[PDB]
Amino acid sequence: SLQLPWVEKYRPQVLSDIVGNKETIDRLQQIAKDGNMPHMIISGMPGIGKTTSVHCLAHELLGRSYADGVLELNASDDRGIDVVRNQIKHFAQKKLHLPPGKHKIVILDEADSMTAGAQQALRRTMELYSNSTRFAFACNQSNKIIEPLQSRCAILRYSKLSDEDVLKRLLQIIKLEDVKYTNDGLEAIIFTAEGDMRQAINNLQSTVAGHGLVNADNVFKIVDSPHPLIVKKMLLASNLEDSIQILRTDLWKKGYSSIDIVTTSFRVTKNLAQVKESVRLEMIKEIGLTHMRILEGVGTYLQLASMLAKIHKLNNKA
Amino acid sequence: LAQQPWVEKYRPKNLDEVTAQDHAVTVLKKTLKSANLPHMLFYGPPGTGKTSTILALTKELYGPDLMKSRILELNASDERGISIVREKVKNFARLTVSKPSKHDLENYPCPPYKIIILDEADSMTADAQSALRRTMETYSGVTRFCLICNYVTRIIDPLASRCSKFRFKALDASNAIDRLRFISEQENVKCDDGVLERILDISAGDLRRGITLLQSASKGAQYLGDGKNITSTQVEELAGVVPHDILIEIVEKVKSGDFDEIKKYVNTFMKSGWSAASVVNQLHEYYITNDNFDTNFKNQISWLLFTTDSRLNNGTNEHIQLLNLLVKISQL
Amino acid sequence: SLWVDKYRPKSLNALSHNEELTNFLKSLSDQPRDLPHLLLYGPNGTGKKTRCMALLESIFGPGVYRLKIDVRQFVTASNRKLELNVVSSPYHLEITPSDMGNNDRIVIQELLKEVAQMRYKCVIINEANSLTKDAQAALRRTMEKYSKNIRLIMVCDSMSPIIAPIKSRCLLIRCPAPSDSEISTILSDVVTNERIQLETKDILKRIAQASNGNLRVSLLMLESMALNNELALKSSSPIIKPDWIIVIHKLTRKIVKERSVNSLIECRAVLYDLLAHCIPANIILKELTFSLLDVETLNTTNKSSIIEYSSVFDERLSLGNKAIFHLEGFIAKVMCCLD
Amino acid sequence: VGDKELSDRSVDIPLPFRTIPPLNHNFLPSDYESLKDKNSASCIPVRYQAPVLLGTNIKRNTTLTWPQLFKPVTLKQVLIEPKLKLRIKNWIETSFHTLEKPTEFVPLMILHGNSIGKKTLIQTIMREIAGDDNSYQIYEVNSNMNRSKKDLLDILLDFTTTHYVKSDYGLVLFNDVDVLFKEHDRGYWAMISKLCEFSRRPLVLTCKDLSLVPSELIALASEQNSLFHTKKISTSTVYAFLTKYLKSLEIEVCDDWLRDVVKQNNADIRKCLMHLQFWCVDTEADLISSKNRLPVLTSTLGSSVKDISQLTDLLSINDVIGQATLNRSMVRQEIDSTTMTPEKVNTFQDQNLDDEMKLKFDYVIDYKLHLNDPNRQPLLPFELNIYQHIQEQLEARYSYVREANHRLDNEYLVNRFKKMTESTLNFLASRENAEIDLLSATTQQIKAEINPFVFEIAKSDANVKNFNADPSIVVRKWE
Amino acid sequence: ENLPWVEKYRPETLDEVYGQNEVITTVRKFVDEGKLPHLLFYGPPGTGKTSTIVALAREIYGKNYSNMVLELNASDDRGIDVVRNQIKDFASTRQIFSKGFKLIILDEADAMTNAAQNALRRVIERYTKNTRFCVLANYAHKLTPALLSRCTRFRFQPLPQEAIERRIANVLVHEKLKLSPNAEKALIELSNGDMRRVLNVLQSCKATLDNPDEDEISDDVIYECCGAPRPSDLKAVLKSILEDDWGTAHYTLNKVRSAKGLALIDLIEGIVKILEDYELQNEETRVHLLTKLADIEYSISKGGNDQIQGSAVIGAIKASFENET
Ligand SMILES: Nc1ncnc2c1ncn2[C@@H]1O[C@H](COP(=O)(O)OP(=O)(O)OP(O)(O)=S)[C@@H](O)[C@H]1O
Ligand SMILES: Nc1ncnc2c1ncn2[C@@H]1O[C@H](COP(=O)(O)OP(=O)(O)OP(O)(O)=S)[C@@H](O)[C@H]1O
Ligand SMILES: Nc1ncnc2c1ncn2[C@@H]1O[C@H](COP(=O)(O)OP(=O)(O)OP(O)(O)=S)[C@@H](O)[C@H]1O
Ligand SMILES: Nc1ncnc2c1ncn2[C@@H]1O[C@H](COP(=O)(O)OP(=O)(O)OP(O)(O)=S)[C@@H](O)[C@H]1O
Ligand SMILES: Nc1ncnc2c1ncn2[C@@H]1O[C@H](COP(=O)(O)OP(=O)(O)O)[C@@H](O)[C@H]1O
Ligand SMILES: [Mg+2]
Ligand SMILES: [Mg+2]
Ligand SMILES: [Mg+2]
Repeated sequence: SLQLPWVEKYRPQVLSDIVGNKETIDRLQQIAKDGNMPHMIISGMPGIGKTTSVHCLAHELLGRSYADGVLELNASDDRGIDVVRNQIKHFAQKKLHLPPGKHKIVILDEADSMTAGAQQALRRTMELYSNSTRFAFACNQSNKIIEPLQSRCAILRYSKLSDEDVLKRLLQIIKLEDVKYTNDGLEAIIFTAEGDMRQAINNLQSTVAGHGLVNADNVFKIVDSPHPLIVKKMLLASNLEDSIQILRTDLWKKGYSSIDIVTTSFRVTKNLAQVKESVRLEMIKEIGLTHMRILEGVGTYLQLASMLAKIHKLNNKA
Repeated sequence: LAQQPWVEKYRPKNLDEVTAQDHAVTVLKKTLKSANLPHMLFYGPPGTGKTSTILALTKELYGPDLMKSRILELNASDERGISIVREKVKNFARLTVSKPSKHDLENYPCPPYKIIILDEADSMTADAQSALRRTMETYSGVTRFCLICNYVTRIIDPLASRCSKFRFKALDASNAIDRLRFISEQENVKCDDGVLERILDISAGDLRRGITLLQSASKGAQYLGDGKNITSTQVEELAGVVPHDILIEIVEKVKSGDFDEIKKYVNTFMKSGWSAASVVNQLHEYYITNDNFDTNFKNQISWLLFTTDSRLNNGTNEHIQLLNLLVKISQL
Repeated sequence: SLWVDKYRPKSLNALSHNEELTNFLKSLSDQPRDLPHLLLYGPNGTGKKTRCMALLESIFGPGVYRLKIDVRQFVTASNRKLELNVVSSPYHLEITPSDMGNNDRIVIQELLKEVAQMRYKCVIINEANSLTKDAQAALRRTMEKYSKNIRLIMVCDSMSPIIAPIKSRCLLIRCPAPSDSEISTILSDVVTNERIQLETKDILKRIAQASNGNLRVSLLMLESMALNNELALKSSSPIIKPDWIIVIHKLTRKIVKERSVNSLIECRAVLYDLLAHCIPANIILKELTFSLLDVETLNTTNKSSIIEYSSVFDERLSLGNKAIFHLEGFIAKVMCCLD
Repeated sequence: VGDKELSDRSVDIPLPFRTIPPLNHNFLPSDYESLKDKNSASCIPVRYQAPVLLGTNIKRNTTLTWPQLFKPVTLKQVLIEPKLKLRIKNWIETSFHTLEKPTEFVPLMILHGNSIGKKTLIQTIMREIAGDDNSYQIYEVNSNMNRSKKDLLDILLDFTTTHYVKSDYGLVLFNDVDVLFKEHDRGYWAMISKLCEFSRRPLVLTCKDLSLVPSELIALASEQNSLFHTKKISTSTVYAFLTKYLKSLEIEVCDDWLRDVVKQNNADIRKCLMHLQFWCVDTEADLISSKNRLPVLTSTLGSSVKDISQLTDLLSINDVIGQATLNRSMVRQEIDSTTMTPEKVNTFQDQNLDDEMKLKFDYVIDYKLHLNDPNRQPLLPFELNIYQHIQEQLEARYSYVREANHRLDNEYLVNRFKKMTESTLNFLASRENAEIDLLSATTQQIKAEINPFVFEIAKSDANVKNFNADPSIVVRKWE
Repeated sequence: ENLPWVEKYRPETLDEVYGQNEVITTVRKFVDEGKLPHLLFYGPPGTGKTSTIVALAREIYGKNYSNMVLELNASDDRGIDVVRNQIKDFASTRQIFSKGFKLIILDEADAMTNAAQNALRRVIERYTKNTRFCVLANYAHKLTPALLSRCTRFRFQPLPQEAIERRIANVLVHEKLKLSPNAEKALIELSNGDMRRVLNVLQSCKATLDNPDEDEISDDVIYECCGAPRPSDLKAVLKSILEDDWGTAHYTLNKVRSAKGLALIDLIEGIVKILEDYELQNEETRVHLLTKLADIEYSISKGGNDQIQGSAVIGAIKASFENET
């Protein structure tokens, strides 16, 4: 049949289990405990726990009245001007009895895809019906929402998850799932995570399903991206011919696009610590120039070869 | 009506009338006698005779009255690759052949499929990896697309798979001289010796550029009203080419080696109005072709000239680039 | 009502200098049925725009010089207040592309479509060298398709950055800077038309050399000189210059006389003062470079290094957004090389 | 057809053929642990003191939202200048007195501006004049219903013609008259025209910018001196109002965080109260970092000129890279449907399109034509951005880069140029044709030559003042 | 019959998909286990993503395949609203079916926008139990990361030499053609892991032959039908640049460029590829050559005149290879 993915099987059902952004999570917990939910626009990078946070907040605020107190408007359902003018207005005008302090919930996930006119009609129905219902937004980009909506909401800028909270939650999941782990494998999972908690959970689940013991090489065998160790050796090789060989064989002939190679090289240079800060900045500038030349249209092998030549010159000289 | 541009007035209406290109014209007349051609490409110097060739092909394949109906011309223009090209092609495919004429019966094959001409459609904001694939697969028997390009730089092998690649070789001097002299004598253009070679050298074999330059020179001669033969200097002025005496003075100044003299000469010359790109090109022609310079000097000057030209193409100030280039040449 | 404005020629026969070009334009205006696309290039302030206006006046009539101002507002994907004041007339149109920046493809395409929607309406394009590659391609595509109601006449400082097909499909017209005798004649005509008491004609010659082949700068010099001394020019009156040029000269003096980091801080402050007064960075780089090249205490190799750095940073400026960074980099590079 | 004399041959000029060793990989955990990301000191999250709630206030344990909780009850608390309040109150009472008489007076407003209290002020005026909440009746028109002629024309005429069942202090209030839909709000301006002709109650329209309302309406408003413009309030007064609201709540707060909140919220009263409502709960957690501090700044002089020269070259290359990369996105972005697209305007021009399809896709009625380039689009947040990384790395150790990041702006140096050009126009007028010719002239030469010479003329005429009049404007604009 | 070989020689099952092995083994493990998550195939065109997934879907879906799959295309003339309506109608229906697990065949997702991808992933969220999604793309950098996190990410690499050679051996016996070893070597070198390219070259060579029964196909025929520069011509150009004078090197370069109609760019990458096989005494030679050639290519991409760029290429190569000497 089917197996429940660990991204959804171990999804936190309460606000306490959500890690990262401790101040905002604690304030949301206090709001749920007391009441009087404010209008907020949860903004930040995807996969950091915004939709789960707002859903848990709605759960803790309402309880049994979840079904009839929350109207969820996602990109799957139509969210045009007629939707805002009719169904949101009717839901605000709906007479639902709640304990004091609680209010009806109107969640508009991925609100960055909203049309301008729908947002313009949304501010008035949220200003007039603020005594009975409260709105909650969750968008990846906060600049796609017009200024009047931001003037009526407390914009939440959720930050990227650090390594400590992700690492401890992965330890908790491993302990509750009986997963054999090793330090290098966890470090590789965090390295590929980029703070994308969903990506980290998916990578750990795939590693467990495929290679059993979670080692660094096993994690890097399923990331289907250029290997950070191979890229690091390719950037830091004392011989230019070895670097050209590596990029030709393990990168160009393996189907890795130029954008992926440039991104991996930039990440490796940013992760570098042996070389000086000025030399690191020079390499990052060179990688930025290579990305410039690829964006102009020249994403050719020769551009990567020249970037490697100048990086090797920087390493050998100065 | 009153006037026709000579680039389009003297187009070869007959496929066999096309100058040279025997290996192309014979195969295309055999193909039209077979009454079927696939989606096929061309590659060669711009203005070598690609659009003229396809126009002659569809003239000897279709009827003159059917020109404005069966042929619907979508080149690299205001037409957008996925916006208005696709809908136009689709509603043209739904459209059928109009009434046949009297001369198109048993003389022209007039096959049911249409011919759609796309000139330089590779250089468009929309990448057509499979845009026309289903519209020439489902409508193969009622339409056909021909693509025109300059080089063999194929981007996507789909949409250009069944390709009959024919090559237009570079136009030789003799046939270009003969055709352009024929055009001039039909248009009673008065010119003396050495001129037509100057136009073909300026245009670098581009006959459309050569024809336009000849028309402009004839217009200038008629507007002057003297009636004398057109001289080469008017041709150089009409194309932006710096006169050779100035180039001789420039190379003498950079051979002198005096910095202040070079700066003063550049300052005086930017008041003449001649473009710096033409100066760089003529310096390249005078330096690389010459056999009186050492290998290292040419090796350095080629890179210097290339850097100066690339900087000039980026919309930068011409005086500073020209001064830097002349000084760097002097320091060599 | 400025002198450069009120003494601008308004007819083809009123043109004094470049008699051959005047006759050529007169003969083009002789036949109004055919006007090929013109690309006038040359140094600034030599009469290219004046010649185009005179040609348009001759071909259509007196209504060409009745210009009207239409304000067009546009918004890009970044929601920026892109405003363009399209200068219009009952016989032609004027568009400046560099006032928009990168969006000079979409805005030009929209303007051309709007104009062509309404024998032919001329579109005058100033500083055609500033057009981007996509904008130039769009212009070329407009030329062939819209060759019935739209005839593009472009005036540019330099014709080098233009693409090859535009050169192919245009009648290249060169407008050389007039010889100093012609500037002297024009200034003498202005003087005898407005009664400036000159003790000698050498002042007009000196203004002609000071204008380095620019008519508008010479006229503005005459204006400022006459309004300074109240119609009483003498020989002892010094050749004045705009304040930004003087501050640039002071900056080069400070650069050549001082070797310290605080000198670079002062240079950055002076560049901030210059840019805040709305002066383009290209001419600032030009004047700064060509005043650094005139310093007597420099040898050949240092001056070659200065011109090389100026060229490199001009390349960077033409592909950059913030001019202060590129100008500061050029200052720092010549500053380190000056040691 | 195809003939060539060239034959297959081998190149021997370089060194003999290179033997190619395979490069195997045997990475060990000792180098795997080097993948540990170095602690980025560029990010500088600073904490503030936790709020201490004093006492048990009834206002603290409230249910309504704080901007609604602190809604003004009189004309002193609504944060608006007093002259404008007195003028609008006088107009309202004069209109109510005049409209009682059977009726040259057309009650009309355009309450345009960038303030916040553009709606609550009218309600406070109604509370003041009526003396009770239920005495006055306001038909508040919003954007959440359809502002079409056939859906509201008769209702508005009935409201403005007959009495209200219960002094009938009736008023018609139009919020969000800046936003209009072409088909959803079709015939709206006809509704305003018809109401203005047949009116016996005041009509008030509030907006953000004056240009949306048609020019004849502007002329009618200006003839009766009913065109009221509101301006934003300085940060000092709104900060004082926030301090008064907090001391009314008996909550201790530090002044620096309140100043930062006021600065980042563009001095918006609703936004500030909303942020303080969210961020002043009874919790032990720290507060938002707001404005980030110095992330271990080492903005030294650079010692040798080589280091500062290399840094400036790096800044120039950074600027070039950013200018190239900030407007080139690999992911195509959607085009907003409710936006005045030229293609959408052209589509609506054709009369073949019926009503049902028109309601499906409409646009906001605007005086700006919204163009866009599908190929040239802004970068998405997840996309690679080297420019931002290098900028935050360099600004962490050099403050002057951060200063340069905001010393000059795109909006700046353009309004400054417009102001200088209009001052030059006034000076040249003070001695039409120049009005059109200089605008016809390229703006680059205006920046270059004519403006400094105009300054020279102005300062020469001002020197003898201590052929033209009023030269001080050109002097002060060039200053 | 008289059809293109692209659709004629599609793999009817998973066994005939050569080159890719890890993804096929993972698919076989999935079908043996029964778990079929959301899949995502991407990579260079012609690797066989569509062929692999159609083989999968047919071998799972038997005879009601024609009803219970639907093949979609994001680039067709439907629009975001129409594709959304189609997906909702195909997922929220539960028609007459023997076994469930509805499959989505959505090709060319690289042209999909951010809002469309968000809607797609939301539909994936809502209808996971009944419908499985296998959206297909080609570049992984043109897709929003939220869509990547909800599908089993499988990268596709270009086919190796052995699989291509095995498929050529399979094709030749069926089509009664034959290829010389040098011709096969050149073809697999120019293929660059593009299978459809190989099939089109084979069909073009068969059509080109006057008697396509016992006639041999050489390197010239494939190199002229495909439209690729010949290695011998580029080697001759390189040796003329190296061991010959300036004038004759320029003449040879211009003559080759006019005769074969190859761009200066493709000449530059060909020269780089040829020189990479050879070794250089000094490394600064290679550094300078790579940097100068990259700058020349970048300047060519913007535009200009070709003569000065060819002169720059010749001068840069000469200077680089005299630096080592
Ligand atoms: N801090 C966290 N602690 C625990 N689980 C988390 C955390 N952040 C994310 N997750 C989980 O990761 C997955 C991400 O789901 P979402 O919250 O919907 O992602 P998002 O942050 O809303 O961004 P989107 O959905 O891509 S716009 C869910 O399964 C969450 O439960
Ligand atoms: N063989 C020829 N005989 C006579 N005239 C020719 C010949 N080839 C080209 N021309 C002329 O050159 C003009 C342009 O050349 P073509 O290649 O046919 O058109 P084109 O393809 O549009 O040129 P480009 O590539 O766009 S610059 C034609 O209109 C003819 O007038
Ligand atoms: N001192 C104050 N004066 C005015 N409004 C205040 C004040 N303090 C808080 N507010 C709130 O500020 C808001 C202003 O009224 P709104 O109707 O929300 O906005 P608006 O007047 O329609 O103008 P907008 O939002 O820019 S279109 C109300 O919610 C008030 O409760
Ligand atoms: N591994 C393979 N084994 C056998 N045939 C293959 C293989 N890979 C591709 N092909 C064939 O090559 C052609 C490519 O067809 P498709 O698989 O549809 O292309 P694709 O790989 O999906 O890439 P596109 O451009 O996105 S359709 C078909 O004729 C396939 O049968
Ligand atoms: N033939 C001429 N005789 C006298 N003055 C001229 C002539 N041509 C141009 N000018 C002067 O040039 C000024 C306008 O220059 P303009 O054409 O705008 O320069 P540009 O073409 O570089 O923009 C006018 O004020 C006019 O006095
Ligand atoms: Mg979400
Ligand atoms: Mg053509
Ligand atoms: Mg496919």
